[PDB]
Amino acid sequence: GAHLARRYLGDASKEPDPLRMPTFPPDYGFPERKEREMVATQQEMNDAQLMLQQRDYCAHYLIQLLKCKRDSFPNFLACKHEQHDWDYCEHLDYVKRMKEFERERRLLQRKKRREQREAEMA
Amino acid sequence: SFPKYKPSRLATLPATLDPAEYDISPETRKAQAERLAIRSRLKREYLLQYNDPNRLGVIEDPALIRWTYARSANIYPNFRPTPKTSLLGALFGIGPLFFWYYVFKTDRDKKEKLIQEGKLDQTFNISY
Amino acid sequence: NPFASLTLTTLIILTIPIMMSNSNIYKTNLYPNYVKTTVSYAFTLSLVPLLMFMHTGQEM
Amino acid sequence: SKMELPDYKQWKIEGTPLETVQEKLAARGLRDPWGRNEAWRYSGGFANNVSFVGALLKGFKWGFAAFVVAVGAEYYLESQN
Amino acid sequence: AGGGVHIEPRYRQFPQLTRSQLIQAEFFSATMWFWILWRFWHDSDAVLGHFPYPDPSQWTDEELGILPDDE
Amino acid sequence: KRLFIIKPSGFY
Amino acid sequence: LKIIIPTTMLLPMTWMSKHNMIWINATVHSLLISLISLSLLNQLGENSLNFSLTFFSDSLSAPLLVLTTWLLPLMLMASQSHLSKETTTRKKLYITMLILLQLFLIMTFTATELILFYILFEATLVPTLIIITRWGNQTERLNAGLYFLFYTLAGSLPLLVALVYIQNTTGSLNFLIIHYWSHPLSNSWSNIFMWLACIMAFMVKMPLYGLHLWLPKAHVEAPIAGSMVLAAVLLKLGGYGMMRITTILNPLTNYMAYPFLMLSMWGMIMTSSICLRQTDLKSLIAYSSVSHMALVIVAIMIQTPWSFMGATALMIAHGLTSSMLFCLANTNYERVHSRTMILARGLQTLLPLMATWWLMASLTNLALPPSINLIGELFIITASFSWSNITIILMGMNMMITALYSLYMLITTQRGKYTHHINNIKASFTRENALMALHILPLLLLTLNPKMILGPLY
Amino acid sequence: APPLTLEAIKDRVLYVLKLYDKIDPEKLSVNSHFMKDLGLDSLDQVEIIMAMEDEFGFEIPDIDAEKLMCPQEIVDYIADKKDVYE
Amino acid sequence: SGYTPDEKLRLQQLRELRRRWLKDQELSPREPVLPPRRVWPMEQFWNKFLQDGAPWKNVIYKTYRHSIFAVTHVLIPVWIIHYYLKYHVTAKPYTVVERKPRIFPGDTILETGEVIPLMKEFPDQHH
Amino acid sequence: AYLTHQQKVLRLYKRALRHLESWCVHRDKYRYFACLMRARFDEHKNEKDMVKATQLLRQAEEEFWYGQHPQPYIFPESPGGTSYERYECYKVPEWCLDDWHPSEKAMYPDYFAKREQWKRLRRESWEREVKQLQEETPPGGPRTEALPPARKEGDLPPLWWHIVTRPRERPM
Amino acid sequence: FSTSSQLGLMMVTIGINQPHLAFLHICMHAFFKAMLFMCSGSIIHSLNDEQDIRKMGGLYKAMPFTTTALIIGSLALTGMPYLTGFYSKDLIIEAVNMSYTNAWALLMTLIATSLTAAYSTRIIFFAFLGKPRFPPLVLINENNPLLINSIKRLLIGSIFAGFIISNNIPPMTVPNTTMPLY
Repeated sequence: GAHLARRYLGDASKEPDPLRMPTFPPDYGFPERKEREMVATQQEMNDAQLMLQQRDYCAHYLIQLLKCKRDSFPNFLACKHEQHDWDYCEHLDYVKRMKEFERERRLLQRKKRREQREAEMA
Repeated sequence: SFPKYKPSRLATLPATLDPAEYDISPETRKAQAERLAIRSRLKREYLLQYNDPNRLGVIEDPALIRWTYARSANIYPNFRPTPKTSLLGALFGIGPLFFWYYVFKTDRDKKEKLIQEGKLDQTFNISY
Repeated sequence: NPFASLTLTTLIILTIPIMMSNSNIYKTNLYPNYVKTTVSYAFTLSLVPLLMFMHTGQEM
Repeated sequence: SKMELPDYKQWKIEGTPLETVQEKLAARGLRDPWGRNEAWRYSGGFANNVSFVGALLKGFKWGFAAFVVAVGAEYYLESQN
Repeated sequence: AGGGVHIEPRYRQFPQLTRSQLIQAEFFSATMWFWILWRFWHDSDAVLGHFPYPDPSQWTDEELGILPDDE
Repeated sequence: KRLFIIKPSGFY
Repeated sequence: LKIIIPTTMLLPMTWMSKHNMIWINATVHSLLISLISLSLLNQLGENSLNFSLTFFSDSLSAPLLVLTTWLLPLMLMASQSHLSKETTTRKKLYITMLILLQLFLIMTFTATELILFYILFEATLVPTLIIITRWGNQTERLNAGLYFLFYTLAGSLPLLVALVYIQNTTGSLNFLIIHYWSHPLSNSWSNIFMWLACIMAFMVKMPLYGLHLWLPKAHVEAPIAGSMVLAAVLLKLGGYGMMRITTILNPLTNYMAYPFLMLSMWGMIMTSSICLRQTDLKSLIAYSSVSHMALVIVAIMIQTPWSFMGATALMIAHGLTSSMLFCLANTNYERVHSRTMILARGLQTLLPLMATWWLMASLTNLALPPSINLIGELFIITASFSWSNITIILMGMNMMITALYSLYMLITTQRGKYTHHINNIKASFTRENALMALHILPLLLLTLNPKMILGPLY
Repeated sequence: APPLTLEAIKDRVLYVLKLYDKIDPEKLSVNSHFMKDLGLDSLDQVEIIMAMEDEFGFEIPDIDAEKLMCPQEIVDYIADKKDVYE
Repeated sequence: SGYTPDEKLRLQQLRELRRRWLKDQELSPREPVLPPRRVWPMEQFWNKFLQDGAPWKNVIYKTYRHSIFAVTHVLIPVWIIHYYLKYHVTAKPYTVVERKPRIFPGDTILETGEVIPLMKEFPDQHH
Repeated sequence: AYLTHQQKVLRLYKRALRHLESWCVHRDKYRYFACLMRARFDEHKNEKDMVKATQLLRQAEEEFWYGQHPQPYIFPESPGGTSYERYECYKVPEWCLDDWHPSEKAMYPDYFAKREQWKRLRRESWEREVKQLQEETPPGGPRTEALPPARKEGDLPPLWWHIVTRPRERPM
Repeated sequence: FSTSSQLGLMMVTIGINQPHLAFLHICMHAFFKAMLFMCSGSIIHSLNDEQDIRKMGGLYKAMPFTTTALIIGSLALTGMPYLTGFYSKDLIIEAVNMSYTNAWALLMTLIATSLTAAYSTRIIFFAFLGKPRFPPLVLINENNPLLINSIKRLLIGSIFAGFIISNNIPPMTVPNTTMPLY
């Protein structure tokens, strides 16, 4: 997207290096660090056979989806709202993933702003 | 316009593009006369043996028998130990054998060097 | 429990036409139709393992 | 059957698009030898071929009615449910 | 091969067609046109995208928690 | 109208 | 021991029997003796089957003898194409040589003494040159005998001097005694030549790249009976020898193996590539035999458990198929009275069943799974790969060519368009078709349980 | 596919030659020699045979093309090539 | 420039000789004179009622065809297949191994009877 | 023997517009450029000078090699076609017939009886046709692969069996 | 060539950590690609074993059953939304372009898809549309029930399979939920 255009054609310091987010300390800038919690526990998370890529923060919205899908067999046309909840969490996972990328980008912009102002101030 | 179609060993030049084909002349005119005349006799006695009612056998082709001898037995009777054959014999003979010797020995000593202090991993390498 | 038997049969029942062919009992004509029925019946046999799969998901 | 061949009389360059080249060719100064040979591909039921988009929407005409009854029936089912 | 085929081999004309040959032609054409765009009406979301993608400029530094160049 | 077809001797 | 006496007992059998019953009487008793031989794969565990002071058997020999005892019926019906016009005494003496040949191979594999093995090992030569030269067809069959025998003795004779040297040093060479009274081979210069003398004798009867000129110079011109027996078991006589003699040649084997296994490695690609460019049909199987035979040279050289099993598996499997392609060579050669590949083409449209035998023969020689050719070849690859990782690029590149010439003979002979002027091929008799069947069925139905074939290390 | 009889193939060649504009649709004959009787030239034979090779699907060889200049002998070669016998 | 008369006079000689060749390649109505074969009684009573040809006659002909094919192609296999696994293959342990069905919070086990506790309150995500 | 100046242009035309058909595809497009190909072919009909005529061959072929379809069109039955020598799998030579077992030839008795009569015609006409050949061969064998016809009545044209008994193009 | 192009497309997916989606394509591709080859085999037999598009054309009306099968078969091959092809091919394109992958390597599957649709139009235009350039003697026929049932069996498959595999199978890949519109 746009990030690729600025990173490659232009300066790459304004764009995060794709293998390194987050670089700036997450605690700095984020008070009240009540870290991202889990509604499901690894016990039933293991008992419900879930592939590691599917073992994301949206885990609670796959397990119950697999439940109703199994119990509604063979009515594959049912269990859509539960499916609707699933991609909504994955959507929420994606937006907060965008927030993390842009937070790094804004810190990168601020990090340059802090340094040159401190550099050529004399 | 269009430069040419340059022939090669595997991309031969067609008779249509052949200049000498379009350069017909009297002395080569009679030269192509016996081409078919030789062919005509070779088609005559072949067909004569081909359609003979009492022909119960295989019509031996002297050209085929000549080809077999030339490619199977005649090579040494007309071989000459000229210098060129020696380089070709040496390059395609002990050449690759010693080349693979350098490759195989180097790995074997390298592998033996690595295991003798245990860098190579044989945690589950038992079926040697 | 059924999963093992049904899928294995889909393999076994696919090979009788080969052995009957070696028996030469087939008087042509009927053989291509005979082959089609075996493959078609192999397909129908191959369903009930598949419908089993989505119900639970067991893989053996 | 005895394979009765269609007669030549019913086949001519006129009407078929084969004329388009002909007077253009006649402008050059000659006339097309095999003018009537390819007229069969351009005449009869072989003519008026559908457009490329027209081929794509084959059966779309019945798609109109099929959509109306299906959606309307389900609309009634949901409304009365 | 044998004389008396359901269709006779004609020469250079439009071949004869049977009514039954045509019926299945637009049957599947209509059902395919039914199928590909009835489900379009069902869950159009699939070829629309269920969630809009906001550009990363409109988000304010509150949620990002990124202070300006002030302190 | 069908024609006789030549085949290799399969009896043996 | 119960195999040898009936095998000798067939000597009066053929020599006395009625003018027309000699082949019938010989064929049956060769078929019945496969019974008592078939009780030789019947085997105990790791301990070898020692049933006499001078004779013993193990899981390495057991597949070999049942191959030879089975083999003789194959050469019996194979010779029943061109021995009919010969006189009775010559016909009887042909069986004498084949039966005399059995008596030797049936005894080398059971020999429990190195010299007794060697005495009978090279004793098999005398029946051979009688077969190749007396009953050969072409002109250079005379040169065939000289090339075959002189190559063999030039390597076998230094082995005899080596064996008596071991006799004087350690005291005995009984195959068990040397195993139990093993002694590491020092790197002394003298031991190098003793190692070379011990191995070279089996190398020459193991076509190596350079020591293989007698392979195309013997198999092509030999009679049909002599062709298969020389390619199916005779080449394996060295194979039995090296599997046994290596017990006293360590650790000198590993350092000294590089000049030899590599020459087999590079030549086995070369020899297979030779088959891609050939004009004589019988030369294909001869050169194809060289490449396949040279494959187990690497296996024995590594002295890896997997390699030895793969060597034995390929050893018997190659012998069975190489004999088969020689039968198919004979039938086509007899019908056309020539050995040229390109002469007889499009034979499948005339002999459909013979094409199927050609199909199965070339496809088994192609070594597809699960055929014994593949499992023998695959075990060699895994053992070779463990020895060195580059080994796959070479021995794998052999399988490249191996599939090529195997199908090349099938396409140019059976497939294609028949040549019109050949008005000689009749319908195939029940003899060759049964001969092909008796070759193909034991190979296929051995595939279900091949553990009689892997060898003692299994 | 049903085979084409000698009458049928002579009838098929009858249609294509009659359609030709250079010839006249009333003088056409089964034995009428092309370049003399119908007043054609050597560079009219070539376009005749491809128009003959078209509706039949196969190719008469070039070596047999220059001598393929008689309507009766036209069908004789094709009937020989397809061995279609009434 | 065309054929030189001689070749033509020859070709028609070959033509008429070719005319007679495959004018002898056909078969007389009697040939092939089918040699007798022993016949099973099964087809005898199949054709004893097949000559009527009305719908239900051939339907039951196909109905038995389907069933007679089924028993010898889908019954006798599963007869020996089920014998093979349940009494020979499954008699040897670790030969047939099964995925344990994925238990989800709230399911009950037939043998134990204990319910796996339902997962705790969802974050209440609604669109 | 000779591809003289006559046939060379005749073959050249044949391969020229056949490639054009492979190019234009559409019949109306093909016809326009075919008559142009024809009209441009005979615009220099009166070219008595052979050297220029051979020269006119040079600009005919080299751009034909440039202008030929990179995927040239070939009908199935002709060299390069998708059906060339496709049915050789079924064409078995006629001589395999006499090898049929008594049961196999009793299978089709009328054909074998007629086949025997066909074998008769070859047997007592072979010596006549080879003798007829010999008395009409020029010295040093034949100077042309063409075969002489039947000179007198009764005798078949020389060397006729295989060209007559050739397997049918559609054997099955 | 379309088959090989499809194979390159599906193994790109397992390339970027999409094994199951490759298996999803293994079922759809086997459905309609068989139709395209079987349809070509049908018109070959009718058109006196002629197999060059320069001599096809005009078969849109002569053989309607094969006409309908190829158009909707090719539309699945091109990714007509809510058909068998779209549920795999366009889902794959939505997956590969949005991932950590090689730079241009996303452009074949973009450009090839454009070419994938390109030869589909060419095969429809030349073979079925256009004028009937085939030999004058017409022997074409597709009224044999063996063909009609054979094509029809996968035909309802090539129309309705896409849904009946997409919904029933358990979710085994991460669903692409939030992406740009373009």
